[PDB]
This record gives sequence, structure tokens and C-alpha cells, in this order.
Amino acid sequence: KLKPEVVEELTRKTYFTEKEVQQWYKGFIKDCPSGQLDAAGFQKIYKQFFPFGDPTKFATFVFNVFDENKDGRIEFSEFIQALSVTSRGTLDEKLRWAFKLYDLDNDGYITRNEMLDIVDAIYQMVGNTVELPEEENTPEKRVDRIFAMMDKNADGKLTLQEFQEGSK
Amino acid sequence: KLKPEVVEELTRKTYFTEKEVQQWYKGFIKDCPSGQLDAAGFQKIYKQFFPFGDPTKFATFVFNVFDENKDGRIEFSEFIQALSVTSRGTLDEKLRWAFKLYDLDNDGYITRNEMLDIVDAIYQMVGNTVELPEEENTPEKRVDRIFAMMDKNADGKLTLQEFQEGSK
Ligand SMILES: CCOc1nc2cccc(C(=O)OCc3oc(=O)oc3C)c2n1Cc1ccc(-c2ccccc2-c2noc(=O)[nH]2)cc1
Ligand SMILES: CCOc1nc2cccc(C(=O)OCc3oc(=O)oc3C)c2n1Cc1ccc(-c2ccccc2-c2noc(=O)[nH]2)cc1
Ligand SMILES: [Ca+2]
Ligand SMILES: [Ca+2]
Ligand SMILES: [Ca+2]
Ligand SMILES: [Ca+2]
Ligand SMILES: [Ca+2]
Ligand SMILES: [Ca+2]
Repeated sequence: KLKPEVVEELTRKTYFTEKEVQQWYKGFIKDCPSGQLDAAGFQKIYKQFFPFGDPTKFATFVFNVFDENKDGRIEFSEFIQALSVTSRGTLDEKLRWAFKLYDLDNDGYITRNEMLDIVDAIYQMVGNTVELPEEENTPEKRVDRIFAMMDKNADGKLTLQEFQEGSK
Repeated sequence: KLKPEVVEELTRKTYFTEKEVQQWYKGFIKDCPSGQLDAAGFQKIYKQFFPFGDPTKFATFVFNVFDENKDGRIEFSEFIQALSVTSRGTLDEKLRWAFKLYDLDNDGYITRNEMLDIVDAIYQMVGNTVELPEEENTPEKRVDRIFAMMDKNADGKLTLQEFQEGSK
């Protein structure tokens, strides 16, 4: 369990109610009994959500942001804060969190290569399971959308009139 | 050369002037000395424009439309008429020509498979040389467009302010 002074300060510094902080601390200790989470465990957790990808790179980048004090461990105070900002923060706070994710070397700037590395990390993890933007208009999907819209009577055939009217 | 009665009727039945009909007849005989064009030559011509693709399927489908009387040859009267409609016809005429291309078995209807076959024929011919719709928003292009738009001072780096303002 969590001391009452700790629950009061954490509730104060985050967007969660006291009950929700205590429910998050339970889940933290359940899937992290030592009370401390290192990069290896972070990666293994992301591997449960994405078994068919390589979550190494992206998990490492996200671990960099969770680890506020950059000591190699994620204590609960860092765990809850990241969740509070990423899930219930203002747009400016979420964007600051995102800037930090994209700023891999933590020098205060995002380079083209850093941004490319993030997208490559995301693709390595989810590329082969989630629908991607470049797959929205593949040739077969284009044909299916045109033909469905032109086939007004849905008989599976296109008359010239359907083809002409549908072409406009 | 072309008889004056032939040039008068062809000019009448097409959108070309007499001089243009005679210039098209010259080009026809130059790249088709026998005065008759069969499927093999049609395919070989399309192969000159697309050496790295397989223009067989698409050339065959287009030859089907050129060959109005479906006798296996493209005479000049068919050659000039196809060009006149495809290049200078009304929208309704161009669409009728296109419907005929897409109607592979010439039964008056376009099925899903017929439309898919046309797109597959086009891809076999130009797929590996022309830019495709599904390639417009690939991950690298998305990154380049976001980063270029967010990098206002074009120094190659993104400050938090640039990232925030550009995110909106
Ligand atoms: C919908 C409910 O889950 C969420 N709500 C979120 C709100 C915002 C962000 C994230 C998110 O993705 O943060 C990044 C992230 O991703 C990832 O996989 O791990 C982490 C840390 C959220 N997650 C997903 C999540 C996954 C795992 C844990 C976790 C990690 C270590 C130890 C215990 C737990 C745990 N404690 O209680 C549990 O149920 N597990 C926590 C949260
Ligand atoms: C910009 C100038 O070319 C065009 N203007 C067009 C207007 C509308 C459509 C087409 C088009 O693509 O028709 C389908 C098509 O495609 C293809 O490759 O062959 C064909 C027949 C056009 N073409 C391209 C073209 C290519 C080859 C020939 C051709 C074929 C056989 C014998 C002689 C010639 C010839 N006679 O004079 C020449 O210069 N060549 C004719 C035209
Ligand atoms: Ca830490
Ligand atoms: Ca950086
Ligand atoms: Ca129909
Ligand atoms: Ca013919
Ligand atoms: Ca048909
Ligand atoms: Ca800049």
C-alpha cells in the first residue's frame, strides 16, 4: 500500500483522484513487483502488446521520456506523471511530452533524422499489424470504392449510364 | 499518299483538319508500312514507350477498342477515329471509349473483375516507372512534409515553439 502523504502529493501533482492513484500503484506493483522498472522490462511489456513486431527502439525512446531524472529506472512517481500528462493533459503538455519523445539526444531540438528514427521505431513495432496511411488508397481499394459507388443497383455490373453518371 | 475523297470523308467523320489527317496517315505508314497493324505490332509499339514493363495485357485491351470491326487488324480509318475521340472528343465520347476499354468481353457491362484486370494491366506496364497514388503519402514523404512545414527558419532543427505552432 501507499502512505497517505505520498497519495496526497501525487494526487496534487497529477490529474488523478486519490483512488485512481492507488489503483495505478496496485497495477504498477502487480506487473513490476520490485517497485522499479528498467528498460528491459519496459521493452518486454511493449512486446506483450505487439508480439509480431520489434518494440525495442520505440520502447527505448518512450522509456527515455518516462525516466524524467535519467537514472535508468522508472519509479512510480515518474510512472504516474507520464500517464497523467499523456492521457489527461492539456494540448500544450501533451505536445511538450511528444517533443521530448522526438528529441532523442535531449539537446532541445528535433532533427530530421531524429523524427525519421521515431517513425522507423513505430513501424518496426506496429508496421505489420496496424493499417498504415500509405495503404488507404491501394489499387484494389480504389477499384472497390469506384465500383461500389458506380454500381447504383448493386447487381455487380456497370451499365454505360452507371459508368457515365458515376464518372461525374 | 491518300486520295482526296478519302481525306474528305475522314476529315468529315473526325475532329481533324485535312492537313492533320494527311500528317497522321504519313505517320501511320511510316511506323506501319503494310498499312495494317495487328496486335503484335501494337504491343511492340507500347513496348517502346514502356521498355521496363510488360505492356502485353494493356496493349491487347486497347487494341480491342481500336479494332472497331473486330477483324484482327487496325486499318487507318480505325486508327484515326480512335485518336480523334480519345484526344478531341466530348466527355461523353471519351467516356464511351473508356467504357469499351473496360468492357473486356464486349457484353455491354463492366464487372468488378474486368475493372480489376484493367488496373492490373496498367500496373504491369507502368507500375515500376510512374508515380502511383499509394506512394504519395509514404512514411518518409510524410516526415519531410511535416518537418519542412514546421521548420520555419529552415535551420534543419525544430524548437519546441516551432513544433507546437507547427502542430496546429
Ligand atoms: C488503458 C490502461 O493502460 C494504459 N492507460 C494509459 C494511459 C496513458 C499511457 C499509457 C501508456 O501506454 O503508457 C506507456 C506504456 O505503454 C506500455 O505498454 O507500458 C507503458 C508504461 C497507458 N496505458 C497502457 C499501460 C501499459 C502498461 C503499464 C504498466 C507498465 C509497467 C508496470 C505496470 C503497468 C500497469 N499498471 O496497471 C496496468 O494495468 N499496467 C501501464 C499502462
Ligand atoms: C503525341 C503524339 O502521339 C499520340 N497522340 C495521341 C492522341 C491520342 C491517343 C494516342 C495513343 O496513345 O493512342 C493509342 C496508341 O498508343 C501507342 O503507343 O500506339 C497507339 C496507336 C496518341 N499518341 C500516341 C501514338 C503512338 C503511336 C501511334 C502509331 C501507332 C501505329 C502506327 C503509327 C503510329 C504513329 N503515327 O504517327 C506517329 O507519330 N506514330 C500513334 C499515336
Ligand atoms: Ca527515474
Ligand atoms: Ca535532438
Ligand atoms: Ca449496376
Ligand atoms: Ca479492324
Ligand atoms: Ca463485360
Ligand atoms: Ca527551426
